[PDB]
Amino acid sequence: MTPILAAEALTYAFPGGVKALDDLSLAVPKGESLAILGPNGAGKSTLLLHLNGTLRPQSGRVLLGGTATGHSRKDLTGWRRRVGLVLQDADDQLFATTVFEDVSFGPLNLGLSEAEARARVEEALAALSISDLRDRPTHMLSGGQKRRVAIAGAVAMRPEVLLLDQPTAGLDLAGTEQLLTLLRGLRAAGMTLVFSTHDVELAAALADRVALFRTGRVLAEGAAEAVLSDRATLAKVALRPPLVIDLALLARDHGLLAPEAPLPKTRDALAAQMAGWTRR
Amino acid sequence: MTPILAAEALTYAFPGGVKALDDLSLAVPKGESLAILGPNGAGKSTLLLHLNGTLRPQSGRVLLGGTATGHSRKDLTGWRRRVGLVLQDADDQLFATTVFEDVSFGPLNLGLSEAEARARVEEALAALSISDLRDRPTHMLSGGQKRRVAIAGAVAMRPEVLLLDQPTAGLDLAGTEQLLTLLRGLRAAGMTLVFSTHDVELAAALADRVALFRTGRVLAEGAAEAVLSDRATLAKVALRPPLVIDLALLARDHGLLAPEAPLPKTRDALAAQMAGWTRR
Ligand SMILES: Nc1ncnc2c1ncn2[C@@H]1O[C@H](COP(=O)(O)OP(=O)(O)CP(=O)(O)O)[C@@H](O)[C@H]1O
Ligand SMILES: Nc1ncnc2c1ncn2[C@@H]1O[C@H](COP(=O)(O)OP(=O)(O)CP(=O)(O)O)[C@@H](O)[C@H]1O
Ligand SMILES: [Mg+2]
Ligand SMILES: [Mg+2]
Repeated sequence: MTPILAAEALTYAFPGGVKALDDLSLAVPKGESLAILGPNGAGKSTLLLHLNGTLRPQSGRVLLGGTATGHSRKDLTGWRRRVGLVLQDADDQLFATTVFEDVSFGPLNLGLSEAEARARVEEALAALSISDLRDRPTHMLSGGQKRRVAIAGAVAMRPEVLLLDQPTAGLDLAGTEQLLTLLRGLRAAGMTLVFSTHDVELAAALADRVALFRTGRVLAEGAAEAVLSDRATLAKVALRPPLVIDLALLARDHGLLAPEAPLPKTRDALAAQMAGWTRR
Repeated sequence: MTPILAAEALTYAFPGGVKALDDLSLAVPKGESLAILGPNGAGKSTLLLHLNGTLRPQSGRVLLGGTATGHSRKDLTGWRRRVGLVLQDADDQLFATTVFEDVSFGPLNLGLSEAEARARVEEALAALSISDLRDRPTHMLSGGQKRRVAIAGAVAMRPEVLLLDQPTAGLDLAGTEQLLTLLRGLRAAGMTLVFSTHDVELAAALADRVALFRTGRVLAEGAAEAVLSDRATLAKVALRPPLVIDLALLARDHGLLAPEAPLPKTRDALAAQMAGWTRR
């Protein structure tokens, strides 16, 4: 059970000297969904860019399938086929073409025939509800529409690992729920997911494991439920628990539960508890 | 007349023909905080770009202080000084220079002294905890840091009206709380706020009024608590009440809230009410 991806002791400063990763290590079990959380500037984006080989560290290394990645053209090509990335700014990921052309580029560049590439593209467009935008120039789109196009282009590649940098920023509710359904489906099909987010509710909905970043290091890592219900540890990266868990931890302290009972984590669970409560 | 801004019957299609605003009317009372919500592509950004005179409609008009604006160079300059806009994409708003210089340009272009400009810059940077980035090149920043710099540049100009296009996208929790504090202070000083967002919790925390956009038109507008608790109307733009408000409504359903008090509209407010609950 070697992880599919492992960051080992990554240290990276940008040209110009700004330090971004400081001895960062993080292992990603195959088939898991890993949420990465932490403050602006903690190094989440830079870490994702190391995991698909966009950036190379000054020290440390990334392992893919248990082996050090290698830095050749064939190496990097194989690496990027296996590990896809949806950038934080979707506009940076788009080409000056129509939506269909944009999403087609990847599968075609994979040396796929016209037919298998076509099927990939059509399914990706449908999965993100942008089929009707196929002939739209990518610049003639709203921010949330652009986000869908960028995600569709990545998913059309069917990578072994999908990295997403703040995938739901700017998405409307319908789009967020549709993306959740898609990502759950891809995971069920065996895909590994790593996503940065400031949405702790998204982490709660999608992650098996959670890593908290601060100042270029992993401050804490564990199963999603254990980390997301830990008020003191989350506070060290200036986060609160997901709202229902937040309140429900408060309820447990206040003596509203049992005691002996499990913590309500859903709206439904909390609603059921409320019927046994009154005002003082 | 009385509202500080009024969109009257705005119709706009982009070059190339994509329709964006469809006979849209929206009035903004001076001093209010207005949230604009609605699906990706609904026309939220396009409307904001009409309100500060960036885009000119094919039909309809914008009134500023009850007066039709006009489109001369000097009309536009005066309009933009009175109505600032934080763009949806921070990179579109940042100059290729240091953070301090970027934020200083607005005040300096207003004809203020270097001493006044300096004070405005330092106040804006400190409000969003980025004083220590003053000499950082704006490209050498994370997405959330860039968001803070763009907001700082707009608030340093101290406009009559501040428009914010999805200002918390990519922002961490601390940044969001600091933005709320900043915006509350600016409004107390008399500033009018209009913000587009997909974060309905932000709307709950910050808005006096909420407008719901659908396919280029205002579907509904009203007092924030009324709109954000209106399950039926929210469903028409594929929204639900914010989780805090859902839980507050749920609490009221079980009589756990103030006979007649306004709903808790923030996590802290909901948590406070919890202190007064006991088991049956
Ligand atoms: N530069 C551009 N050229 C052409 N059409 C554009 C455009 N920018 C946006 N559009 C189109 O104009 C309409 C309104 O887009 P707008 O960006 O105002 O929506 P919005 O701000 O509500 C969406 P989002 O929440 O996704 O940011 C949509 O149909 C969109 O595809
Ligand atoms: N292109 C660039 N050049 C130089 N420094 C950069 C940079 N992009 C980011 N940085 C810096 O690198 C560090 C890590 O930033 P990174 O963008 O990886 O973090 P992050 O993704 O956790 C933040 P966010 O939540 O704001 O998107 C910060 O100190 C940031 O200012
Ligand atoms: Mg980032
Ligand atoms: Mg927009």
